[PDB]
Amino acid sequence: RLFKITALVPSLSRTRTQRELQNTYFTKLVPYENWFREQQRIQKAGGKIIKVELATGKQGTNAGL
Amino acid sequence: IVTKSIVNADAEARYLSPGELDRIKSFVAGGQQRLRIAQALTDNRERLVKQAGDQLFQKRPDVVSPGGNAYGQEMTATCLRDLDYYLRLVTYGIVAGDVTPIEEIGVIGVREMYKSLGTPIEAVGEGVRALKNAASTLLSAEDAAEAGSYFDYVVGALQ
Amino acid sequence: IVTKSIVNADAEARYLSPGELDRIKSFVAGGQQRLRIAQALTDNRERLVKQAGDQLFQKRPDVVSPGGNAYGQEMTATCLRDLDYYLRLVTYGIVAGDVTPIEEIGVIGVREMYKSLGTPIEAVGEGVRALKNAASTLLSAEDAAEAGSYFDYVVGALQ
Amino acid sequence: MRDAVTSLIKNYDVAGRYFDRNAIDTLKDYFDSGTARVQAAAAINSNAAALVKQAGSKLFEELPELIRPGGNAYTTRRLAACLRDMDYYLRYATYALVAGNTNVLDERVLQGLRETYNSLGVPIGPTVRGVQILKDLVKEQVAGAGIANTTFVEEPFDHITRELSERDV
Amino acid sequence: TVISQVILQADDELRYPSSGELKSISDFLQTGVQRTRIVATLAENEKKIVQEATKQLWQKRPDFIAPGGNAYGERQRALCIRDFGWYLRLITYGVLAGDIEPIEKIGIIGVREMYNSLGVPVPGMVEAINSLKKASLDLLSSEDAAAAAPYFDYIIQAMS
Amino acid sequence: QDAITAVINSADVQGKYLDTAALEKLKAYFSTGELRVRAATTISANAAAIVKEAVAKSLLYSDITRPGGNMYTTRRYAACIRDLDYYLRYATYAMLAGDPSILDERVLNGLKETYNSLGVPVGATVQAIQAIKEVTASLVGADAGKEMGIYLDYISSGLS
Amino acid sequence: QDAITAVINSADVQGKYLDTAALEKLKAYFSTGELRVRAATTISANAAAIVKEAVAKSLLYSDITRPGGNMYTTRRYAACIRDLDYYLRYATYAMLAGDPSILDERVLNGLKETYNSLGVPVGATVQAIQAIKEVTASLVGADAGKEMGIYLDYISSGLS
Amino acid sequence: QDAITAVINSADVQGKYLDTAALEKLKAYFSTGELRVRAATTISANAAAIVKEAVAKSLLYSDITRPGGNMYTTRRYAACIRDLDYYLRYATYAMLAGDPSILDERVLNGLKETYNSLGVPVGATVQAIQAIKEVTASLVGADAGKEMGIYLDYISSGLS
Amino acid sequence: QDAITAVINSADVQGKYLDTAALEKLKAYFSTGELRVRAATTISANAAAIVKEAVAKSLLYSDITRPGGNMYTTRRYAACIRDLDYYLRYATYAMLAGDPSILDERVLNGLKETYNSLGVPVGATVQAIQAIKEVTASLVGADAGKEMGIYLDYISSGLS
Amino acid sequence: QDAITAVINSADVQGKYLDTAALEKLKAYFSTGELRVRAATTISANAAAIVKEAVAKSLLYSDITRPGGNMYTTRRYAACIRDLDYYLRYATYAMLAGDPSILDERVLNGLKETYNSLGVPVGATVQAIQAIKEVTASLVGADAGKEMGIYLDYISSGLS
Amino acid sequence: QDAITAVINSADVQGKYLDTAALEKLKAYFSTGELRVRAATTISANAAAIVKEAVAKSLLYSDITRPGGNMYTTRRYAACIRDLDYYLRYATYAMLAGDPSILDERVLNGLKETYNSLGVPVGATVQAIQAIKEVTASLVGADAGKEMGIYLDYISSGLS
Ligand SMILES: *[C@H](C)[C@H]1/C(=C/c2[nH]c(/C=C3N=C(/C=C4\NC(=O)C(CC)=C4C)C(C)=C\3CCC(=O)O)c(CCC(=O)O)c2C)NC(=O)[C@@H]1C
Ligand SMILES: *[C@H](C)[C@H]1/C(=C/c2[nH]c(/C=C3N=C(/C=C4\NC(=O)C(CC)=C4C)C(C)=C\3CCC(=O)O)c(CCC(=O)O)c2C)NC(=O)[C@@H]1C
Ligand SMILES: CCC1=C(C)/C(=C/C2=NC(=C\c3[nH]c(/C=C4\NC(=O)[C@H](C)[C@H]4CC)c(C)c3CCC(=O)O)/C(CCC(=O)O)=C2C)NC1=O
Ligand SMILES: CCC1=C(C)/C(=C/C2=NC(=C\c3[nH]c(/C=C4\NC(=O)[C@H](C)[C@H]4CC)c(C)c3CCC(=O)O)/C(CCC(=O)O)=C2C)NC1=O
Ligand SMILES: CCC1=C(C)/C(=C/C2=NC(=C\c3[nH]c(/C=C4\NC(=O)[C@H](C)[C@H]4CC)c(C)c3CCC(=O)O)/C(CCC(=O)O)=C2C)NC1=O
Ligand SMILES: CCC1=C(C)/C(=C/C2=NC(=C\c3[nH]c(/C=C4\NC(=O)[C@H](C)[C@H]4CC)c(C)c3CCC(=O)O)/C(CCC(=O)O)=C2C)NC1=O
Ligand SMILES: CCC1=C(C)/C(=C/C2=NC(=C\c3[nH]c(/C=C4\NC(=O)[C@H](C)[C@H]4CC)c(C)c3CCC(=O)O)/C(CCC(=O)O)=C2C)NC1=O
Ligand SMILES: CCC1=C(C)/C(=C/C2=NC(=C\c3[nH]c(/C=C4\NC(=O)[C@H](C)[C@H]4CC)c(C)c3CCC(=O)O)/C(CCC(=O)O)=C2C)NC1=O
Repeated sequence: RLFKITALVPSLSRTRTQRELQNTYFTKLVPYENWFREQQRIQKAGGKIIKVELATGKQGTNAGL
Repeated sequence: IVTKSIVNADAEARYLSPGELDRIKSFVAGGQQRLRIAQALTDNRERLVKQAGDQLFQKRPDVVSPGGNAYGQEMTATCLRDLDYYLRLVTYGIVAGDVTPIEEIGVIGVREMYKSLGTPIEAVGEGVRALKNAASTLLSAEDAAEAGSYFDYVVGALQ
Repeated sequence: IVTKSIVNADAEARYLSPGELDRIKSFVAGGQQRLRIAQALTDNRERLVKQAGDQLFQKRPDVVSPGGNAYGQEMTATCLRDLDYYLRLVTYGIVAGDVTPIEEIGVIGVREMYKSLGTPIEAVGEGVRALKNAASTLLSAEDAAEAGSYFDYVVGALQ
Repeated sequence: MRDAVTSLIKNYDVAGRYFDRNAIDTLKDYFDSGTARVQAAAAINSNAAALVKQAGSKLFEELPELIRPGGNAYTTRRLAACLRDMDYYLRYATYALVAGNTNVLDERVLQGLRETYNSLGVPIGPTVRGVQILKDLVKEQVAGAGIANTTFVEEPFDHITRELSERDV
Repeated sequence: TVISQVILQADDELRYPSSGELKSISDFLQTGVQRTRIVATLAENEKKIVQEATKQLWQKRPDFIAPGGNAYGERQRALCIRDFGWYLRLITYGVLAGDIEPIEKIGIIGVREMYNSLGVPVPGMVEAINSLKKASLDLLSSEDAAAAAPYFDYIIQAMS
Repeated sequence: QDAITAVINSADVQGKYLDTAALEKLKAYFSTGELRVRAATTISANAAAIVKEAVAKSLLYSDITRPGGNMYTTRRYAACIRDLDYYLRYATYAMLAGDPSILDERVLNGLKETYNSLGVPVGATVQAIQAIKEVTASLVGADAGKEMGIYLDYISSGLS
Repeated sequence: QDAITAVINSADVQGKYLDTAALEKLKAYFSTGELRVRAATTISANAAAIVKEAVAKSLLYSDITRPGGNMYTTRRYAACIRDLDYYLRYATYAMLAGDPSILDERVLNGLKETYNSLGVPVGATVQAIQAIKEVTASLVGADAGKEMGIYLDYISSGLS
Repeated sequence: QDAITAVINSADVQGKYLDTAALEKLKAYFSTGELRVRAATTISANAAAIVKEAVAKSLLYSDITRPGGNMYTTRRYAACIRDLDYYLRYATYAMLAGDPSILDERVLNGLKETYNSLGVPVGATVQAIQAIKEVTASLVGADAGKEMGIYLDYISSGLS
Repeated sequence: QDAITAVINSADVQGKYLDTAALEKLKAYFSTGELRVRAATTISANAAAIVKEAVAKSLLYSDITRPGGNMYTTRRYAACIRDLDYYLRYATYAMLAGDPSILDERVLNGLKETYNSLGVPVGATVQAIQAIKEVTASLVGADAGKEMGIYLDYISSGLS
Repeated sequence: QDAITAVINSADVQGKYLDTAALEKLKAYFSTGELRVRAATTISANAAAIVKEAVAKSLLYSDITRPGGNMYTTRRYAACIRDLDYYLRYATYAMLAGDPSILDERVLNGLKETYNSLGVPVGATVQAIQAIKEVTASLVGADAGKEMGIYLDYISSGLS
Repeated sequence: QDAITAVINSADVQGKYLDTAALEKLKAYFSTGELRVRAATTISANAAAIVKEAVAKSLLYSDITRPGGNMYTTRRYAACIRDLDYYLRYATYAMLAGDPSILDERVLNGLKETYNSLGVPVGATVQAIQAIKEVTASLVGADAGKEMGIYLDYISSGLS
């Protein structure tokens, strides 16, 4: 059970740390019980969540994931 | 048990090692005894729920007491329905040969569910112990051992 | 509350922002009322433990019942000693102004302790509620509000 | 890290007893000292960045070898590090001023100080020397804006000294 | 402000807000009406404050008026006028607000990288806001002045 | 964001000083903060009892907890309790801030995407949030229950 | 998923006990597991020989390995061998599970997206999987080659 | 390591083939594996009851749980339960492996360093492991309780 | 990629040896590398002066640095300087490589997505890159300013 | 070390002469030395009575002097009296020096190691030192009992 | 150990007789022993002058001999001279043995433990050993100064 998420997290603190200023827009797969804290961490930075999509998993199935 | 070996060899980049193929062949051999044990627990369900409610309400009378959760006919019917659910999941685990399709439906989030329902989990563990005792009386020795296996897993899981 | 602002501004590389200095000055101003509330809860402890045991054993008689944990004089003495401990931690939190030195000693690992002692946590929460009611009867309105603050934190923590 | 109110709570918690009269006496002491402590910390916070510069100036007035060949504040690359250490000592001294203890200086400053300073070849004598240029200046600034008794301003710099101290008696 | 602090904390650690923090909330709510009256006073006469501030600047440092300086030229001369008013607008917003961080976010985060490749020097900004501080606490009542001084000297140290 | 921070932002993007309407808004917030803090305290008291009463009102003994329903598996029941605790906690944060922006930023951002991905029924969630709102409006009183129900209905309306 | 796990799931979502048709399905699986295990063993014997014979049958000496083709570069030849080894290995897993869901979950999920992104020819891949199927049906026998060809044709049909 | 892996290693470092004494060792292990597995199952049944009974036997109502003792704070009580659960779980692993090397590799490596760093009393830990050993030897029987007590006494002897 | 690596790749995917047209391309690159290196050196000299002059030409004293504009907040001014330094640095890399593929791979990949997500104005960015191009074409000369303006106009055209 | 020697050391490691703050510290010590000497005399009067009253307050008629306790054997009772006499005597030395360094150097150095090696209960020792502190604060007065209780609580805090 | 004893040991642990490579090693040692003995004699001549010149080169007139430094107290200056005399003497022993094992066995065993326990600065010790090495390489010549500097750099590298 994996999700395909596109998201965008600006740190808002690169100007006082002088970091690499790398890209903040990604399309990644995340597993089932992991997307929970990923959701939460992306919302911690005020990040926009563009689109959540099912990669792996049939919904409504109970045994066998 | 085939999904266990498949995801086990799937995390690695290797194939299924032939010792795992030996354990799959042995489980395939024992599947007929597994099916007979599951059918014997299947057809005699209401006896097992009756004797489990018997031994539980003899053991812990607080669910019977009005401060407890299983007070009244509706709540005691929900209680025996929970015991029916756990017997059903035990038959699933008996067929599957490994405790994954029973833990996925009955174990993995049970503590917070029973905590936010008010019921104690130790009484549920005693109920599954009573189910194990009644199925041990119902089956033969090599069948009661192999049933008390998965019943033992549920009793350890609810605690 | 000074350690809270200090580690709060210490995770940052900045100094203590002067709004935090304002809250420290206001806590410094209210410290005299805090000390009077703590001394009033201090000298009247055995009344509060008596009325808390009163209201708890009237509310939940299963600790009195022999299946429960607090059965017999020794176990009920340990029960009232636990309530004495929680009243002591509430006075610590009343002086400190913020719930850190009471959560560090009474909250942070209490669920697994009471689980491996056999006692239910809801009865302990009802005991701290009875302590809050007795201290609300003991104090004035603006004192009972500020005591029921930290008592309310303990009641929310034990659940 | 323990406050002046939480250190009493630890001392009374290890014995398992309640508050008595003596702890209430020291809490009354801390609670009438707090209004003066906040004002002293605001006065030191206000002019802190210039305090660091004058502390550097008098520190180089004292020992010439600090800004010479065989010293540690030679280039600006090695000068900015000494000045930010002045910044650090002043910052945690203000932290210990509002806390009222020396446990912040113990737990966050002094605990690994010998290891870094012996590791980087950094001296210790000129460091405590600079700490006390800082506290003379800070005493002047606290005495400027009001506050008459300045011994609580006086103590945390000296505690930093006594633990950075290479004790020979 | 304080509600930002308590809410970001209590969310960051997955609990409800503690009660000492709620007591800090309501003593901030009582302190707010004096905050409203002092920010109304500073919104009354900002003209005098920026006029004093520019005047004390051009008494303090003569190199901005000398050619080759930053106040030389009519455009940037007219600009520094409103720049002073921007900083005291941020001071009014801050002296109302319980914390300096929503004002730190607006005008304090990247000061060095901004003014550094802009032309103006950061050793002049501390004299600018020193003149603004002198011109604000002459125009207020005494303990209000003592309450609004730390926001000024916060911006002063955040420059240099 | 706050109500304070929203007022400061709305005054800031115009370059406007704090006029009397903004001071009215801040003084109304400083008036209502009393019952805001008291309501947040008593909601933080018994959040588990509120969630238990809400599922006993709306979701229990339906087909949803029967097999075939979305709350049949016990991990799904635990996830249901987690989601309802989230709705109540973030509604408490939005009630104490006095501004629903944290609901838009932290809860309602990508939530319909998730609930249509997992096959979570939306109408049963809306009825569960409604039962939450009725239980906490009974528990806290009508006067703070109005402001609690505003943000809970905000979550319910954005979810639909 | 398994065939066992699929039967248990189909009995579970109805709340149904294990009726006689499900027991027939499980007993048919327990009958066929013998040749399933023997076929998986001899396919795990010589997978490299199967992939070598398949590329020698279908892909070699074409324009695909000539310059301009997609298998001209030697890293692309190694990637081709990797993809064919993946198809054979996951077809072995789906043959031993007796359920093609792992092909849908682990192989056929985002594969047409990748092969149209990289410009990989799809028809040559389908013919290579066909040559894989012919070689392993010759190697294992007809009786297990049918079940191997079912999942290899499942990969080929989902790829197209 | 195993007992099997230890026998294979001892035969390997000599370059020796499997002689009859090593086959005797492996056949003795294959004889004892029955009660090894049954003992591991019933110890995995009620590990929490074993730890509860052990602290009720040895550590409770002493000065250790009184203030001044090392188990006074509730996080320290939880850490005590964690350490006893670790001792029981790794003793179960060493019982099923039939070789105490995993105790030496995973538990007894830097444990006296930690317990003398934190000020943890060692003798009370030894008596708690002794009470664990008595409870599980009563619970599992004498015949597997001997092998359980061997590895628990190994932990106790290495701790001292 | 390079111009050398692009020529080698275009000769490789045909299986072609290095014919005379590819040798002409490589010898033209080896002729132009002199002024390429000298231009890269003097652009690496004073990149901060180029960015300062470009914002003073295009972005300063507009509504963009006024409140309401996207460069009002000082962290947003620092982010603007950061983005312009990125454009100049990657244009220097593409000028010295003689191939704009690194602009397509490292800058222009997901940049319109980011600038439409944040609400960054695109036309002001294009005019700022234009002012960058005019300043560096004045600073380096016309002969290398043509090749610098080619890649800066490549960034400007891909951005639009 | 002394308070005098600590002041001299803190002035020495800086190379500093004796400034006025150090002279204030030494003059405060020379003021307090009167009651320091009088307190040390009356504590040296009846140390055996203090230890007797402390064990009669805290340790006697408990389970500690019963069989099974750590003070059951009469050599262990004599060792208990010896340890309490040590705590009182070294607290007298630290009171007269005005500096707790001799407690750190001579008592608290390896004491938790010894008390965890022998199985000595730590909490009962802390309560015995507390009873010592109460008895000597009653015996000497409050004004010197504060300074006696500071070093006795130092021993109690370092022991825990 | 020696170089002779190391050669004999390396031939012994194989059970090997003295082959020609070991005889080459022993004959090279018997060739170099002339200058080894002459170097050891002239280093034993004036060891105090070498230590005096080394502290005058490296450690004197620094902050280390000033108050606050580790060589301020005169017993610490005497301990410094003792440690440098130890380094020179054991380097002489390792030079005459031709094997650095006595440095590993007698000097470098627990020396970093001691120097981090006492707070001895390690880098100043390394620079003092470096000044020792330069002085004795000047005094003895280059040809034996190489072998002296090898063991002194061995002490310096093991110390760091
Ligand atoms: C002024 C017209 C002339 C001048 C004067 C000057 N310099 C200082 C102080 C310092 N100078 C340094 C210098 C450097 N650090 C480096 O890394 C390098 C690179 C090689 C240099 C040149 C430092 C570290 C200081 C501070 C310590 C010190 O006093 O030396 C002063 C004193 C300023 C004061 O009182 O604070 C003065 C008057 N230097 C020039 O460039 C002009 C020729
Ligand atoms: C200045 C008064 C003295 C001096 C200072 C000096 N320090 C350094 C380097 C470092 N100093 C620290 C110090 C601290 N880190 C902490 O976390 C704390 C507590 C909050 C302190 C006090 C650290 C970590 C460094 C390493 C650099 C870094 O921060 O990563 C130097 C540089 C040494 C060098 O040569 O590079 C100097 C010069 N030197 C003096 O001469 C004064 C006596
Ligand atoms: C197959 C996986 C599965 C589990 C585990 C499960 C548990 C479950 N137990 C419930 C109630 C209940 N469960 C019990 C339980 C007990 N009686 C006692 O005293 C003992 C503690 C225990 C059983 C002997 C009681 C008394 C109720 C009714 C409680 C109430 O109405 O609040 C409910 C809510 C009512 C319902 O919809 O049935 C659920 C969902 N449901 C599931 O689908
Ligand atoms: C200050 C922090 C702190 C806490 C929280 C604490 C709890 C604590 N409660 C205990 C026992 C106990 N606690 C209770 C509790 C209760 N009676 C009930 O029925 C209710 C559920 C509840 C109180 C009203 C009981 C009955 C026992 C005895 C249980 C037993 O003997 O097994 C014990 C073991 C015996 C002891 O050493 O006192 C500890 C350590 N100790 C601490 O130092
Ligand atoms: C809200 C926080 C904030 C502020 C206040 C701010 C100011 C600001 N000052 C600017 C320029 C400037 N600012 C100054 C400032 C000064 N000259 C002096 O001598 C004095 C020391 C000082 C104050 C009067 C000068 C001279 C310029 C012109 C630089 C140039 O264009 O050459 C500019 C660029 C041109 C413009 O858009 O006007 C901005 C955006 N930006 C911000 O984000
Ligand atoms: C703070 C805002 C926020 C929310 C709400 C949130 C929800 C959320 N709910 C989830 C699942 C779930 N959510 C529900 C909830 C429901 N289904 C029903 O039938 C009811 C109508 C409703 C409960 C009232 C259930 C049953 C699942 C389980 C699906 C599964 O995990 O198999 C998941 C998938 C992974 C996981 O729980 O750990 C997320 C991320 N995440 C967030 O960050
Ligand atoms: C798998 C092998 C293994 C062990 C055993 C282990 C132990 C261990 N025990 C610890 C603490 C502790 N350990 C104890 C245990 C005891 N103190 C007593 O009084 C009793 C005699 C004894 C319990 C039977 C206590 C009370 C602490 C708390 C100290 C503290 O955290 O403040 C800590 C410090 C940090 C932490 O718990 O999370 C470690 C690492 N780690 C390991 O990896
Ligand atoms: C190497 C290629 C590359 C680019 C360009 C890049 C841009 C980039 N610009 C950003 C923000 C920004 N970008 C701008 C830039 C502008 N807005 C304007 O008004 C002007 C027209 C323009 C400046 C010329 C501003 C003002 C922000 C601030 C938005 C914010 O952080 O609140 C962000 C959000 C997070 C952050 O800065 O740290 C990214 C990722 N990342 C990359 O990897």
